[PDB]
Amino acid sequence: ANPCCSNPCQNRGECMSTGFDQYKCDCTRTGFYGENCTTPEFLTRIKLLLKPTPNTVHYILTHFKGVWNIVNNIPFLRSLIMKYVLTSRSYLIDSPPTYNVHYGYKSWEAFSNLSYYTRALPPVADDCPTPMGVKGNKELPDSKEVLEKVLLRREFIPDPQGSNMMFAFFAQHFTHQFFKTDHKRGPGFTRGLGHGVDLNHIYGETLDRQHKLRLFKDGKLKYQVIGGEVYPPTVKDTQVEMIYPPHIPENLQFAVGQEVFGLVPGLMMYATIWLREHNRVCDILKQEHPEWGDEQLFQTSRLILIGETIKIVIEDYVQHLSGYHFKLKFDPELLFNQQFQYQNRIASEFNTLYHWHPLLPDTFNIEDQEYSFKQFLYNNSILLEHGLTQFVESFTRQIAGRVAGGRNVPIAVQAVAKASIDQSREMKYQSLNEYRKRFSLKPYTSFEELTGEKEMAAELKALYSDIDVMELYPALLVEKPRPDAIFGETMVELGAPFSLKGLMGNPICSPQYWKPSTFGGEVGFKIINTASIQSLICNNVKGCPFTSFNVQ
Amino acid sequence: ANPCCSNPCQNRGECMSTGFDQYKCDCTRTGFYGENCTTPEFLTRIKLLLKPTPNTVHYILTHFKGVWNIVNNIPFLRSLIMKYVLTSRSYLIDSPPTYNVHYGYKSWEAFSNLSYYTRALPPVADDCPTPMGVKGNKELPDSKEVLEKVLLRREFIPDPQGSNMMFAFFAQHFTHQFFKTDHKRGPGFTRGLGHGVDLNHIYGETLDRQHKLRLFKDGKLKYQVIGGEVYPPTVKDTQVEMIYPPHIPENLQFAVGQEVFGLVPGLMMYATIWLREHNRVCDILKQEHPEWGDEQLFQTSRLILIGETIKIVIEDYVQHLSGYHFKLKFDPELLFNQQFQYQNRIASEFNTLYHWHPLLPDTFNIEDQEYSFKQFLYNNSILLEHGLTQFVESFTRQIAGRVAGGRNVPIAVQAVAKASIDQSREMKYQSLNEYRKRFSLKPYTSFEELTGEKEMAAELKALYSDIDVMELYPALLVEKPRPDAIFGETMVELGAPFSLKGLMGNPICSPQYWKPSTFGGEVGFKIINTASIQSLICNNVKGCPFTSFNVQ
Ligand code: HEM
Ligand code: HEM
Ligand SMILES: *[C@@H]1O[C@H](CO)[C@@H](O[C@@H]2O[C@H](CO)[C@@H](O)[C@H](O)[C@H]2NC(C)=O)[C@H](O)[C@H]1NC(C)=O
Ligand SMILES: *[C@@H]1O[C@H](CO)[C@@H](O[C@@H]2O[C@H](CO)[C@@H](O)[C@H](O)[C@H]2NC(C)=O)[C@H](O)[C@H]1NC(C)=O
Ligand SMILES: CC(C)COc1c(Cl)cc2c(c1Cl)O[C@@H](C(F)(F)F)C(C(=O)O)=C2
Ligand SMILES: CC(C)COc1c(Cl)cc2c(c1Cl)O[C@@H](C(F)(F)F)C(C(=O)O)=C2
Ligand SMILES: CCCCCCCCO[C@@H]1O[C@H](CO)[C@@H](O)[C@H](O)[C@H]1O
Ligand SMILES: *[C@@H]1O[C@H](CO)[C@@H](O)[C@H](O)[C@H]1NC(C)=O
Ligand SMILES: *[C@@H]1O[C@H](CO)[C@@H](O)[C@H](O)[C@H]1NC(C)=O
Repeated sequence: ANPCCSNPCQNRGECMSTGFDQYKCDCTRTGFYGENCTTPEFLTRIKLLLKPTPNTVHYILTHFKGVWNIVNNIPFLRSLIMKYVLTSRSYLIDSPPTYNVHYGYKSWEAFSNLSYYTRALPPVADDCPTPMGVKGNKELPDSKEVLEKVLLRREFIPDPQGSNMMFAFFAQHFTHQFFKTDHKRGPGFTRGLGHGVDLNHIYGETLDRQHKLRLFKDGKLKYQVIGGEVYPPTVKDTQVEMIYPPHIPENLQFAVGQEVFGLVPGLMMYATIWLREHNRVCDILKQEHPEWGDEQLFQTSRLILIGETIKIVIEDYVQHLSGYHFKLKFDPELLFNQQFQYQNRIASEFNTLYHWHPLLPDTFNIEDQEYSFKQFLYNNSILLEHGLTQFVESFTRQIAGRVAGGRNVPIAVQAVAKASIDQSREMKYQSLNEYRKRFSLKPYTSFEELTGEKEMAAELKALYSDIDVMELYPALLVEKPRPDAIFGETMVELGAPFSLKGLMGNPICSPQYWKPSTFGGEVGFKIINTASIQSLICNNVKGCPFTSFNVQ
Repeated sequence: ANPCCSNPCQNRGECMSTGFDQYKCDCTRTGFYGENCTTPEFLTRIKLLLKPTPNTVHYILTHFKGVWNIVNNIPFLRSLIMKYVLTSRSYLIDSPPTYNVHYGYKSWEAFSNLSYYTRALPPVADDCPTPMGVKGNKELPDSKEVLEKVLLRREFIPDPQGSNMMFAFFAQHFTHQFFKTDHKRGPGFTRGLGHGVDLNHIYGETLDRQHKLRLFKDGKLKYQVIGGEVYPPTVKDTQVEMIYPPHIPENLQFAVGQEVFGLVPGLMMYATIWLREHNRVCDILKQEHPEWGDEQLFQTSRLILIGETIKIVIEDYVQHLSGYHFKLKFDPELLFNQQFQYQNRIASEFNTLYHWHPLLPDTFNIEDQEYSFKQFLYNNSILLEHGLTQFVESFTRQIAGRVAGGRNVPIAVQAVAKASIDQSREMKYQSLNEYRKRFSLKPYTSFEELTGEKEMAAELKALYSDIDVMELYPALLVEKPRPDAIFGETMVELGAPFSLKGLMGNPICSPQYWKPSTFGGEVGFKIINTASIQSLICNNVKGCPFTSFNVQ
């Protein structure tokens, strides 16, 4: 009965009920006017005629390698291009943030309460006749049916971009500092109150936890030595809370910032590497600053490791995921003459789209061995047995799975894919197509257009009946990929805005933070500005093994 | 010890030790270079020649009323001037914030921990030889001596700008939503985690307190009716905690957003007015929106009151306080094509400069009664006896004290004035002249330049010896006022940047919030954009008594 249930306002206009069964669209600064904000203003008409499609842009960015080679070596051109991607991407995000799972209208509660994930689109009102608003049936199709018919792996589909397991575990490790759903509260709530790249997954969310992880000598984090190699310390040494099944022996209960990182040896690999990187940066800072005390060594190192992280995420991780020949750049100076909000609130939909469980192989391959899921999970003896070097060498060789294209979620994790479907519904997400318009994409007109084939498309039609009723999460995993690419259109177009805002929103990117003295001088500043996935592994893993995010 | 103890880096350069006995300045984006950032850039030399002093500017803005009359009646110019004041003042504030009482260098802890007040200048480090760095004696002069010789009132000195008790109590009430020192932790800590104009003093800091204060019908706040007049509910009725001495009867224990507001009838006056205003806007929104539930009516009203609050503070309060003939304007649209961070962190120094107790008279005059402090404190009987209409009429007629100029702190509050001095020192504040530099002011070269007279200057010179050792807080209350002004230069030049950033940094001012739909349509939007202290009183106080921030 809520008259805004049909989601009638278009082009980012805001709907508001003006009576028990009438509505009004606020078209302020949409660039359109009219009842539904669909009548464009002159300048908008021109802008929309000169805007190429995302797929048009993807082609140009993934072809003409010789030209981009030249462009990449003309700094002012490279800077101009990257400046434009940063600002044009980021305008797609609401900042300061607006809606959440409980608020489909702006409120001081939705603004102020940091425990919520925010919402790119408001939730469908409780009193709407259907789950998606007014379209479709009274109930969405059975999530188990959806799961089994179009999401579950039959045969492993390797990523055509050649993403490796160093990449898969990096994505998991990196994102789990800002994806930390509070299950005590509900799926639309977070325990990552920093809402960004604060490295709480290394240092801990709270000061108490951080202080138990710290050595209070030379700015360092506690560690232990086992077989001559540096690993994180134990729960017994540090007294910090971790999630471990009851049978894990005390000596293998490792303590790190993130409480769930001891449950996957690939996560524990990165926790070790970064802890190692933190202590290494303390030694460099102490060399430069014998006057400095423990506190400042610790704090400055943390700032540097945050910079290293954003640097690597942009120039290696996103570089690889995008497939672009254009050389992406981490340079905060790009935004200083530009309008940008140095803040971020993590979006629920960003959490949802980052569920890339199809990346996971059917087995994990370290040296001679091939480990099943049951063997791999909660099992840090494997890390100790093989060591980091072999972990890196092995995971650099092992191909990850393709994410879009359908039917490639491993069964070992099928409950996690079911919960993604079920919790999107619980949180009253709007439909795939509503989210496509939200990020200026053309709605799909059929399931065949979505999938780019006929079989999964036909199964989806039998379940959903109407393309307008298709759900975001399953669409992302079933969408037609770009040519020989890991993702489809929707993943990139919603993902790129959330991601870059979170990276460039950090306070260290603000002009008052982004200078040498923030990071202990030019030596500290250089560490950020020369950081790479290769150098991270080379400085902290014995024998400086080669590494990359793609299978070589 | 620390080589940065002498504050060597000028012009906002940042100082960093580079060894036990050496420093380096980071001159990044200061407009200067050289060892101490004192060598101006070509472009910088030009601006320093063309830039007039704040006093030259103050004269212009407070004279030529005929010329201002015309400017004020030309929308585009008025807007253009107000745009410039906003942007030019806001660039004085670090945003994202930087330092706090425990961190004199940037750290994630000082960024992320919302329980600190931030700092416009870092603290003087613990190992410095003197309180101010290196200058002065090993101890600052006895605070009691400073207080007695130059701060305490002999004879009430009236504000020549004619500020009244309506103004004085608006200031206390408004500011006490964001100045809420957490004495459990210490003077450098706040309970006002919203760090701005969130109206927690009406609605409560925590969800639990808000809920106790809410009626849960039609978006309203609980109230009671005494003698046909609306007042806040009691502690007993709502179980919300208030600070009252034990002898206060239960029927006078009023429960409002801010726990300390029962301490003064003047605060409770405004608490009643604003409670009435919230419930008034609920009625307005209920009329327009019969479809709406209690949550939305409550949330939407709060966003309108925050709007009303910012409107009145700029166009009534700051207008009066500035003494300007130019007509200031609350218009978020002014910043949309400018660079501006929609966030704020409340500074310790802003709290310190806002200790305007010289405003208080020796007795509070209502109707025909002259109440002493003892009689007035924690005495809501006074409010119920006289009523709101009489309070407004009385407080409108009673003049407040001048703040700068010296010797006007009421003796009844001397322990508060001594504390401001003692806490500044505990928080390791830099000197008056450092703060002047920080805010583009010329350092004072004698106590006579500071005071504009000889007697207090000489008292001050015997106590402090060096002008460079002089403290911020006492200086503000002894400073030579502008001609017939309530304040001296330093108060305005530090206070304006902090004030306007807090106002405009609110998210309701951001592009995506500032549209009709946020406030329930044009009718609610209109409530913000026509608000005034007069209309606040007229809509909510019986008989629509005339009011103003100045004596008639
Ligand atoms: C390596 C084996 C992995 C296992 C066993 C695993 C398993 C899980 C589990 C059990 C959950 C919690 C589900 C729930 O409580 O509803 C989860 C959530 C999640 N997974 Fe994975 N996952 C793996 C790898 C990955 C990878 C490579 C990614 C790629 C980024 C990823 C992304 C996510 C995200 C973003 C969440 C939401 C977490 C939160 O919000 O707290 N996972 N996964
Ligand atoms: C009406 C009579 C007033 C009394 C009895 C009074 C008394 C006090 C006291 C006792 C404190 C210390 C609070 C504490 O340490 O917990 C204080 C602080 C303060 N006063 Fe007043 N004051 C009055 C009026 C005003 C006025 C008119 C202003 C002008 C804005 C003002 C501004 C402040 C500020 C900004 C603080 C610091 C608050 C904090 O850090 O939480 N006061 N006052
Ligand atoms: C942020 O929002 C959540 C949801 O309203 C608040 O959590 C609830 O608080 C109430 C009352 O204090 C409890 O009865 C609920 O059980 C809480 N949880 C949930 C899931 O409803 C939370 O307190 C808010 N946080 C802040 C800091 O205001
Ligand atoms: C912000 O900083 C303060 C001060 O460091 C923290 O307050 C202290 O917390 C510890 C517990 O970890 C106590 O032992 C102290 O007594 C606390 N108070 C003070 C005044 O030191 C506070 O925990 C921090 N807040 C956050 C969110 O980290
Ligand atoms: C979570 C995933 C989707 C994010 O990883 C990506 C991917 Cl896969 C693509 C782009 C992107 C990011 Cl961040 O951001 C930008 C880029 F690469 F140019 F910076 C972009 C563009 O075309 O503007 C495309
Ligand atoms: C906390 C107190 C000090 C704030 O009250 C003031 C005062 Cl007293 C003066 C100005 C000011 C504010 Cl806010 O801000 C601006 C104004 F008036 F133009 F908006 C200003 C200017 O010259 O730019 C001067
Ligand atoms: C009483 C009108 C003249 C004011 C003179 C102020 C000089 C400071 O005198 C001080 O006054 C304080 C408050 O009364 C007392 O507590 C101190 O004992 C006294 O030294
Ligand atoms: C874990 O791996 C180690 C080393 O291979 C070994 O103790 C055991 O086979 C594994 N445990 C489980 C439960 O698979
Ligand atoms: C409070 O004010 C009343 C008038 O309402 C007055 O009669 C009374 O004596 C005052 N109380 C105290 C404790 O001074």
